[PDB]
Amino acid sequence: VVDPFQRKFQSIGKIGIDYSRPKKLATYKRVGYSVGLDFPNAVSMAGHYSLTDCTRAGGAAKILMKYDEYCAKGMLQVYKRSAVSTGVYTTKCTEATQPGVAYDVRVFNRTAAFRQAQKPVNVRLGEQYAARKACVTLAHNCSREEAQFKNMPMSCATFLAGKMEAMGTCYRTVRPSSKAEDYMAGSVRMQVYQKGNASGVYPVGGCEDGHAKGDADLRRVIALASEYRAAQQGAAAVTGAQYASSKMAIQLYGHSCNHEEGQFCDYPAVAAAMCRY
Amino acid sequence: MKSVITTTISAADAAGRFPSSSDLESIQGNIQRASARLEAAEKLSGNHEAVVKEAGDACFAKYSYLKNSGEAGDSQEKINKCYRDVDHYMRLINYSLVVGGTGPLDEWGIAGSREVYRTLNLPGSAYIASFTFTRDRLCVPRDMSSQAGVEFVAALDYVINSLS
Amino acid sequence: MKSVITTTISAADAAGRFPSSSDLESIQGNIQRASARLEAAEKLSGNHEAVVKEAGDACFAKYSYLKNSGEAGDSQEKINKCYRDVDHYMRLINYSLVVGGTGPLDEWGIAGSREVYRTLNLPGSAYIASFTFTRDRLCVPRDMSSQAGVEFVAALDYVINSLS
Amino acid sequence: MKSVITTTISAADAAGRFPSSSDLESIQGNIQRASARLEAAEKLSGNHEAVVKEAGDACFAKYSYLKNSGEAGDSQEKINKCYRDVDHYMRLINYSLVVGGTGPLDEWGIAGSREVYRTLNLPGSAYIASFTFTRDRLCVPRDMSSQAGVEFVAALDYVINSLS
Amino acid sequence: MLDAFSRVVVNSDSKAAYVGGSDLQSLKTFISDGNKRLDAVNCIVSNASCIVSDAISGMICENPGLIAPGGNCYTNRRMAACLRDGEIILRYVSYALLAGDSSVLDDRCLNGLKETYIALGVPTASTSRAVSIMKAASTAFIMNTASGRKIEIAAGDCQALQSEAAAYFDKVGSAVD
Amino acid sequence: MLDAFSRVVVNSDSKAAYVGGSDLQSLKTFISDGNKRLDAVNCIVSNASCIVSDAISGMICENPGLIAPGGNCYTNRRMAACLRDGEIILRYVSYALLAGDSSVLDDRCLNGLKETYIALGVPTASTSRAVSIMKAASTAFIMNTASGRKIEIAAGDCQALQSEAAAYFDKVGSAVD
Amino acid sequence: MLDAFSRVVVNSDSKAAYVGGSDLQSLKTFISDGNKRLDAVNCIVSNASCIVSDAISGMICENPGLIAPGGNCYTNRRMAACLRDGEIILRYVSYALLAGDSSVLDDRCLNGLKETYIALGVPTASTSRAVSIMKAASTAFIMNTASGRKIEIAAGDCQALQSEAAAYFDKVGSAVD
Ligand SMILES: *CCC1=C(C)C(=O)N[C@H]1Cc1[nH]c(/C=C2\N=C(C[C@H]3NC(=O)C(CC)=C3C)C(C)=C2CCC(=O)O)c(CCC(=O)O)c1C
Ligand SMILES: *CCC1=C(C)C(=O)N[C@H]1Cc1[nH]c(/C=C2\N=C(C[C@H]3NC(=O)C(CC)=C3C)C(C)=C2CCC(=O)O)c(CCC(=O)O)c1C
Ligand SMILES: *[C@@H](C)C1=C(C)C(=O)N[C@H]1Cc1[nH]c(/C=C2\N=C(C[C@H]3NC(=O)C(CC)=C3C)C(C)=C2CCC(=O)O)c(CCC(=O)O)c1C
Ligand SMILES: C=CC1=C(C)[C@@H](Cc2[nH]c(/C=C3N=C(/C=C4\NC(=O)[C@H](C)[C@H]4CC)C(C)=C\3CCC(=O)O)c(CCC(=O)O)c2C)NC1=O
Ligand SMILES: C=CC1=C(C)[C@@H](Cc2[nH]c(/C=C3N=C(/C=C4\NC(=O)[C@H](C)[C@H]4CC)C(C)=C\3CCC(=O)O)c(CCC(=O)O)c2C)NC1=O
Ligand SMILES: C=CC1=C(C)[C@@H](Cc2[nH]c(/C=C3N=C(/C=C4\NC(=O)[C@H](C)[C@H]4CC)C(C)=C\3CCC(=O)O)c(CCC(=O)O)c2C)NC1=O
Ligand SMILES: C=CC1=C(C)[C@@H](Cc2[nH]c(/C=C3N=C(/C=C4\NC(=O)[C@H](C)[C@H]4CC)C(C)=C\3CCC(=O)O)c(CCC(=O)O)c2C)NC1=O
Ligand SMILES: C=CC1=C(C)[C@@H](Cc2[nH]c(/C=C3N=C(/C=C4\NC(=O)[C@H](C)[C@H]4CC)C(C)=C\3CCC(=O)O)c(CCC(=O)O)c2C)NC1=O
Ligand SMILES: C=CC1=C(C)[C@@H](Cc2[nH]c(/C=C3N=C(/C=C4\NC(=O)[C@H](C)[C@H]4CC)C(C)=C\3CCC(=O)O)c(CCC(=O)O)c2C)NC1=O
Ligand SMILES: C=CC1=C(C)[C@@H](Cc2[nH]c(/C=C3N=C(/C=C4\NC(=O)[C@H](C)[C@H]4CC)C(C)=C\3CCC(=O)O)c(CCC(=O)O)c2C)NC1=O
Ligand SMILES: C=CC1=C(C)[C@@H](Cc2[nH]c(/C=C3N=C(/C=C4\NC(=O)[C@H](C)[C@H]4CC)C(C)=C\3CCC(=O)O)c(CCC(=O)O)c2C)NC1=O
Ligand SMILES: CCC1=C(C)/C(=C\C2=NC(=C\c3[nH]c(C[C@H]4NC(=O)C(C)=C4CC)c(C)c3CCC(=O)O)/C(CCC(=O)O)=C2C)NC1=O
Ligand SMILES: CCC1=C(C)[C@@H](CC2=N/C(=C\c3[nH]c(C[C@@H]4NC(=O)C(C)=C4CC)c(C)c3CCC(=O)O)C(CCC(=O)O)=C2C)NC1=O
Ligand SMILES: CCC1=C(C)[C@@H](CC2=N/C(=C\c3[nH]c(C[C@@H]4NC(=O)C(C)=C4CC)c(C)c3CCC(=O)O)C(CCC(=O)O)=C2C)NC1=O
Repeated sequence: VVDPFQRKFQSIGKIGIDYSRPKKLATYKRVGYSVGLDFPNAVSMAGHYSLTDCTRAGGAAKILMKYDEYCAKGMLQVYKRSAVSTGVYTTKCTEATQPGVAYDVRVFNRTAAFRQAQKPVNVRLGEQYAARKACVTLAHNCSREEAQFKNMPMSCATFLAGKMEAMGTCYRTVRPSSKAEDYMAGSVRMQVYQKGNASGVYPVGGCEDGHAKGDADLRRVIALASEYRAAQQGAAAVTGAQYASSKMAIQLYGHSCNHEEGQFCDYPAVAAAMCRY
Repeated sequence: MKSVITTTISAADAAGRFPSSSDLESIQGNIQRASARLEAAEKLSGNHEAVVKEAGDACFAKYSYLKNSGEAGDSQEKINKCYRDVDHYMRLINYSLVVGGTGPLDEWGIAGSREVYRTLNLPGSAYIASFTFTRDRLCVPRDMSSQAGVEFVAALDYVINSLS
Repeated sequence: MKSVITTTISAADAAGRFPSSSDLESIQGNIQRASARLEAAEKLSGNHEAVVKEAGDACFAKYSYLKNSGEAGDSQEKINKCYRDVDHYMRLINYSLVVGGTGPLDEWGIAGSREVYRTLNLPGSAYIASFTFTRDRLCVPRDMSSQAGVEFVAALDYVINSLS
Repeated sequence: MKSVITTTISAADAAGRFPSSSDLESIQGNIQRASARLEAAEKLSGNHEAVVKEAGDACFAKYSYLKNSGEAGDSQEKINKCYRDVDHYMRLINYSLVVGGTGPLDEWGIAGSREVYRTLNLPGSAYIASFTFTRDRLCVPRDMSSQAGVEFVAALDYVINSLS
Repeated sequence: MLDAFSRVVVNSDSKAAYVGGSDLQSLKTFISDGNKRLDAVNCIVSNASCIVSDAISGMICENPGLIAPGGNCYTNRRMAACLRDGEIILRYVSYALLAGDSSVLDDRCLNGLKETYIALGVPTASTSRAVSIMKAASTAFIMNTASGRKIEIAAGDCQALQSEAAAYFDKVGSAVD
Repeated sequence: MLDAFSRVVVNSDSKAAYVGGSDLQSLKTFISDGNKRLDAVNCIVSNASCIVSDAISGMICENPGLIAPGGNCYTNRRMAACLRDGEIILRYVSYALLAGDSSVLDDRCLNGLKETYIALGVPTASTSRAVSIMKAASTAFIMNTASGRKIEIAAGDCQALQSEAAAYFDKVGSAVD
Repeated sequence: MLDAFSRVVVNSDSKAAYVGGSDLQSLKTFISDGNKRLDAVNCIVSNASCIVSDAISGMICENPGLIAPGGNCYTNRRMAACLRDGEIILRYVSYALLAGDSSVLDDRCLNGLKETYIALGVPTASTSRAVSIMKAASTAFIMNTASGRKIEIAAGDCQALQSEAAAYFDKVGSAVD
């Protein structure tokens, strides 16, 4: 009636109507529900899946990949409600100074997600287990959550990034108040990136200011603009960001160790450098 | 505050653009709806006292157990407080009514009200009895213009649907 | 697309609120400015051919060196490319004019046009000669209604001020 | 669930260490406090029925306006629901009491209860009248052992101090 | 995210021509309609909380297996997740009412909801029943024939609009199954 | 971010009383003014690019030490930063024109600009000179007395409004120094 | 993460009733056991690193293709990742010993391990061999019959516990294959 192709891609009916011989368990694992994903718009959801498969129709686990996508986009919405709470956009989500910038922002973010997918398997496994372990530590004994982190690879990564955004505990949203916290904070960040890559050769993804020619300068300009908006913030915002960054980086990176617990509570911008993710 | 021109200027600021014709049409709708809800604001500043008085009197007319000696409002000072609270609510309806939008009301009255009212043993159903009393006593032609009255209805309903 | 109702719905959607009275007045201003813009859209779909023809003819009337045999537009096929590109521009002005705002025009015409025009040795000042020719040949009462005319002026100016 | 051994194993898992003597002493205190809590669990599984019956009867003995025809509990099915709701609560006090900690109670009973109770016009003071009735009817020597009784008191107080 | 306007514009862009006079006439039916839609959205968004509560309470009323232990409504956590889901559904429907096109509802909410409920074990029949109750309650409010609250509006014909809203809820109810 | 409405409201909230007819009367002057402000903002936002180009080019023209080596405009990088700064300033000025209150200009652009330029060694006198040129160009467009481009608009009185826009430029120029 | 206690509670919650006497009696066997499990965990957690060293060294000894070039254990980096994997395996096994239920081991470590080793090309039979040697070494330390280290304990029967720990290692070894 239909085709050989399309009947591979379709679906499966019921045992009473669509097929007589009672189908087995393997045929639900192999054909089943077939949906390929959208092209993903963030580095946090970029390296976890296939996106598509021309000439293959998987089933029953594509339910799970689809479910992780929808839970993960449900994650981003809420952590963006945090920056736009009163229905008026705060300075957190400005996304440009000049008129033509935002499209170039979109393209840089997009190809950064494609380069996040190009980096090899061992590295991405490393980041999956690291982020999984990190979400379990932020789960706070909630059992429902712990099931839903052991299974979800995307929801973990946007859970971490998302919470680092909405808490404001970022490296770029916190400005140190001294020259000692400048040098300490700088040194901490350097040591994090050196712990990531001891090869001495830049690794696909990572920082990557340059994709096409004339990117690097816009990167410099968007960076400085975000530094100026980071500078203009209120008292309330600053103090909340410092408490948040101190606590959060303690809960993730200070394990009843009075030295680092002290040097987090002492200087919060070092903690905000310790937040990473 | 959440309003028309602050949403559009906030969106142009978040986008990083010059304010195009879209924001101009938004503030066009603001300056066209304005006169109605400012008339409603004038009359609310007219007779807020009788609004609060009938609101609280009908509020304890429904819920008598509050002046019993468990529940909170069982002293003259706290009935003065219940009345004081409802006066703040009508003043916020006047403020957000002047502004346009729910921003003045939302950030002063609604945000964080759940922990305070839940903490201090305050039932929401008493407030809802007050507001629905005012909304049923409202009027179509006699005091106000009908159109502006609809604006008033909206704001009051927003309060109810932000409360429970 | 950037427009009135998509900015308000987008703002409510990002915030996660039900649509308050502020968005209602914004779409009220949309429905009030709408007829003026739509009529201008009708006339643009009317006589776009002569618009493009006078636009390009006056564009090469200002810049003759383009049909010299260095610079780009020096063959009949590329002067054809001139007229189709200006035709694209007027069609995007029609689109954005109908939508309301600059969203249709900006995302199709403006976004990344700088790399293409800068790469393929295309001068922007020739386009601006075309658009300013049309903007000076425009009219107050004779072809259009004054009000609607203003909306057209805005769109055309936007292109110029997005181009150089 | 939040408990002794899950806090310690969760802390060792988040830290990435072998389980040292500190967790061993924690589970030592678990296996030493265990008998007092378990005995209380036995007696709660003994007479939960009369606990719920006296709890709800004294709950509407205090608050009569609930069976009036405004407020919620004015129908036989919803008084059945108030009774079942308190039976769920005593069952969660038995579960948490057997586990050790408030983890079973917190993730089933408390988490998300604010939206539900605030939504469905449910006053907390009726629950608190029920639980404080049970806590005042409790006993020192006659039904239970004193020390285990204190455990019961703590869990019930936790429910009250997680409610309002 | 596309309104009426952007839908007409996209279709004319695929057709690669100017919008023209004819499409604009259907858009003049939209603009000429206008404050009917405004007052309608105001009606649904006014009584929104009450709709969500009644629809979900009705859904529990038809089968008490949900509140039975092991049912998906059995706990305070699951009940709250239930109510926020009803709320967000109603929210996007109202967004689609001002927009005039279902694009915001198709993109922002519909795209991957089925698979999500399938993977969480949410009974889809019961969800379409709740979407149906919100449909009936929302149409009754939008026509101002609601049995408890009946407010002053200048009279007229508003059936068209009710059919539009019914179309959006049938899109969600068809999507969740 | 506060418009003239929110300014009324905030002042009455500090006073802790109702809105009332006096403040509302001044607000009816604002609303009753209306399209003069609309058309004004349309004029400045239309010719914005050209204002920024002319103003900054004039600023370089009065003292060529900026383009001299060791001057702050000596490179394409510093010239670019210069151009974007003039553009952002004009952007926020137009925002303060739609708002009717300088709250958005005080919070989003003015808050920490002096400290910034002093930390970067930008000569403040040259910036106030460019803000002055943008002032004159913007008032000339807003009164439609621009000597190149003169578009048809209803003729009335628009002096008040010119004084408002001059107030905003004087606020920026007073702030940078 | 569910211990013995939470297993009893979850099973009684699926049964939807009170915990009951029968389950509490088995729980009194657990709690009444107690410091035998404490001393057992103390034994395995004491000699843990040395168990991991011996078991991985034996695993390389049975088939020298691991250390042969192109084998998984070739080079220092792979050998270090090998040693930390054996260490983390034993760590979660000891967590399952204090917990009394394998929920921590099923959720935190086992959930997606076979797929991971298949994606990395880790030979699963060699991992099951390593888990088997850790099983026998851990049972020999847990019964204090180890031929190198024999510490003083009050004597009695630890046989029941040893079956539990062997059940957890058989869960890991069955899971990796
Ligand atoms: C965290 C990512 C990272 C690590 C680790 C590292 O060692 N350095 C970066 C990547 C990196 N970036 C460049 C090159 C340039 N990066 C910029 C952007 C910055 N310059 C600015 O002025 C500002 C705003 C204040 C920013 C954000 C620029 C402009 C360049 C030079 C561009 C060019 O045309 O060459 C490099 C290469 C240089 C190097 O560090 O060896 C690397 C590795
Ligand atoms: C508080 C919200 C509200 C106001 C105010 C009001 O006037 N009525 C409601 C909204 C409303 N609800 C319906 C329709 C139905 N509502 C239910 C749910 C109830 N029916 C039950 O048996 C139970 C459990 C005992 C509940 C909670 C049902 C089943 C319907 C009819 C569904 C159908 O298929 O038609 C309406 C529309 C009817 C009307 O009142 O005009 C409204 C406005
Ligand atoms: C910050 C987290 C934000 C919150 C909160 C929010 O509601 N939205 C964010 C800020 C925001 N962004 C825009 C406008 C644009 N943002 C763009 C960037 C994205 N577009 C892309 O294609 C990609 C790569 C896949 C990214 C990262 C672009 C482009 C725009 C539109 C630019 C334009 O010229 O208009 C806005 C305004 C739109 C709105 O949401 O109302 C806001 C508030
Ligand atoms: C951000 C960008 C981004 C991408 C571009 C993809 C790229 C990508 N594809 C796969 C994975 C895959 N990609 C394909 C696709 C193919 N099937 C074929 O018949 C064709 C040769 C080809 C389509 C043209 C298949 C079949 C797999 C699974 C391979 C397998 O498991 O054997 C994987 C490994 C993870 C997974 O299984 O999903 C990745 C990273 N993922 C991303 O995150
Ligand atoms: C004692 C037990 C106990 C729990 C079980 C939790 C349950 C819980 N989670 C959240 C709150 C939250 N929980 C999640 C978790 C999720 N992110 C997703 O992508 C998934 C759908 C899901 C993990 C599987 C998120 C994202 C929030 C914040 C939601 C938001 O602010 O938008 C809140 C509100 C308070 C807060 O913000 O922390 C509560 C009570 N809390 C407790 O006290
Ligand atoms: C300016 C302030 C400042 C700090 C406060 C530190 C904080 C810090 N510590 C580490 C890194 C580290 N810190 C510790 C310390 C710990 N060992 C334990 O047994 C305890 C839990 C804890 C001591 C109480 C260890 C062991 C590492 C290395 C972790 C590893 O590589 O596994 C790193 C990553 C870079 C590195 O490897 O050095 C950083 C940024 N660094 C700074 O620049
Ligand atoms: C800007 C807006 C704004 C409001 C709306 C109020 C809301 C509000 N009310 C109270 C506080 C109070 N509000 C009431 C009112 C009540 N008495 C009852 O019998 C009824 C249930 C109810 C009136 C309908 C009472 C009694 C208190 C004191 C409660 C107590 O101390 O027990 C408090 C705590 C501070 C205080 O004690 O005053 C606040 C923030 N305050 C504000 O700033
Ligand atoms: C949707 C909107 C839209 C536009 C506005 C155009 C814009 C545009 N024009 C060209 C491309 C071109 N455009 C022109 C036009 C010019 N000839 C001259 O003498 C004048 C300077 C100028 C007319 C006024 C020419 C000649 C080319 C080809 C350039 C070349 O190949 O050298 C290209 C590259 C692709 C191509 O070769 O067609 C694009 C994107 N295209 C679009 O999709
Ligand atoms: C796991 C724990 C757990 C609980 C503790 C309950 C809590 C709870 N109660 C109700 C729901 C309800 N609970 C009550 C109870 C009350 N009647 C009154 O007169 C008193 C104020 C109060 C008893 C003291 C009533 C009447 C309803 C129905 C409310 C309504 O539909 O109007 C609901 C909504 C679903 C439903 O209708 O059943 C929930 C989640 N459910 C759970 O799953
Ligand atoms: C900013 C907020 C905002 C609103 C909420 C609306 C409110 C609104 N509705 C109408 C006007 C109207 N509103 C309705 C609506 C209906 N009548 C029925 O009997 C049905 C119950 C209901 C279906 C939706 C009708 C029929 C009219 C009159 C017909 C018309 O004007 O098209 C008018 C015209 C002026 C007047 O009547 O005085 C206005 C302003 N407009 C706005 O600007
Ligand atoms: C905080 C740390 C901590 C520990 C490490 C344990 C240590 C510990 N073990 C026992 C006691 C004991 N420990 C063992 C253990 C065994 N005997 C064998 O022959 C086997 C080799 C081995 C299997 C595990 C036995 C058999 C007893 C005695 C029986 C019993 O008390 O149940 C006792 C009882 C008191 C005593 O003996 O003086 C204590 C405190 N408890 C703790 O609180
Ligand atoms: C829900 C997430 C959220 C986000 C992503 C947010 C703001 C936000 N940060 C953004 C950017 C952005 N934010 C970060 C933050 C960051 N850097 C860190 O080291 C850590 C730990 C971070 C997380 C807080 C980076 C790396 C970027 C990419 C660099 C860049 O694009 O400039 C963007 C995109 C546009 C922009 O540059 O402003 C946005 C819109 N506000 C939020 O609430
Ligand atoms: C030789 C180095 C040099 C320059 C460069 C100019 C720059 C310049 N433009 C001015 C001012 C100025 N500039 C313009 C904008 C400009 N005019 C237009 O009609 C159009 C279309 C424009 C952009 C293309 C306007 C509209 C004014 C206001 C005066 C007027 O009415 O023209 C002023 C007067 C400043 C003041 O009033 O304090 C100066 C100095 N002058 C110089 O000496
Ligand atoms: C040549 C390649 C090679 C190896 C490497 C070993 C590895 C090895 N150790 C074993 C088993 C084993 N290993 C140890 C641990 C070890 N012994 C101690 O006394 C101390 C202090 C230790 C760490 C330093 C113990 C305690 C046992 C149990 C047997 C015993 O009682 O010694 C077993 C028996 C496995 C079984 O029972 O199934 C093997 C195969 N064997 C090999 O053929």
